Amino acid sequence: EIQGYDVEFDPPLESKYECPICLMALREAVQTPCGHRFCKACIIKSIRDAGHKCPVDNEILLENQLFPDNFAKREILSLMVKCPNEGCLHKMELRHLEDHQAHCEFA
Amino acid sequence: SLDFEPSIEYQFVERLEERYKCAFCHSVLHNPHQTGCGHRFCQHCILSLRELNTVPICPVDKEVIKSQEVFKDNCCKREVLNLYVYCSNAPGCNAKVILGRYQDHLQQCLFQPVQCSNEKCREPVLRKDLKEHLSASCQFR
Ligand SMILES: [Zn+2]
Ligand SMILES: [Zn+2]
Ligand SMILES: [Zn+2]
Ligand SMILES: [Zn+2]
Ligand SMILES: [Zn+2]
Ligand SMILES: [Zn+2]
Ligand SMILES: [Zn+2]
Repeated sequence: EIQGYDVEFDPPLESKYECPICLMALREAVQTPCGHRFCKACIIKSIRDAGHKCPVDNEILLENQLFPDNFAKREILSLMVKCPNEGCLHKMELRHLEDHQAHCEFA
Repeated sequence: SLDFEPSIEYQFVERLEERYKCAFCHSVLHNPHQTGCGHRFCQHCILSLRELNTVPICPVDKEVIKSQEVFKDNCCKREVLNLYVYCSNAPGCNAKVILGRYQDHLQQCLFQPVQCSNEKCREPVLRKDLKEHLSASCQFR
């Protein structure tokens, strides 16, 4: 399935941008009314499998109540990451990572 | 709980990161709301924007704020109220309190002036020493 970003951020990713489900940087982040961020894919799967609750505080939560968190989504994509390829030392902003990998030397 | 009075100018332990400042009033976010453009505003600053130009446009993107996509940033609200600020008793008190319980600290802080438990006593007293004015130093025993 689709969980999060697996890329090794240039400085460590801060806790506030880590998905409590998949333990990775939020992918198309969404926020709950109780104030917790998840990936869009991770949280709706839990809604479907675990029920209508926020897994961090068991507060009531329905799929429509989720709003996209485009402030974190911007900051996360602005975070700098390393290209995981063997021998490549290229650090770029996360939004440019697939731009670099498309013509990365070591692949 | 965990609320604060936005009128006060607080002195933050670490310098206030701009991500916690409102995109319109530039102060620290009070009851932050995020918009569909990905920008945060105080609650009274979103309505203030709503009263003007009909379409409240975002001060940064100039993107039109579609009220269906505005939501309370309760997570950002918590990160803000957990920011540490120095106490109002500036040099005396060494306490680094969180902003959400700033007003609760002054209610117990030793060095905030407690005017005296007396008839009159226009004496200036600290909380630490008012039991020490009932002691011998105030004019009643
Ligand atoms: Zn996730
Ligand atoms: Zn929650
Ligand atoms: Zn590379
Ligand atoms: Zn504001
Ligand atoms: Zn905006
Ligand atoms: Zn104090
Ligand atoms: Zn007295």
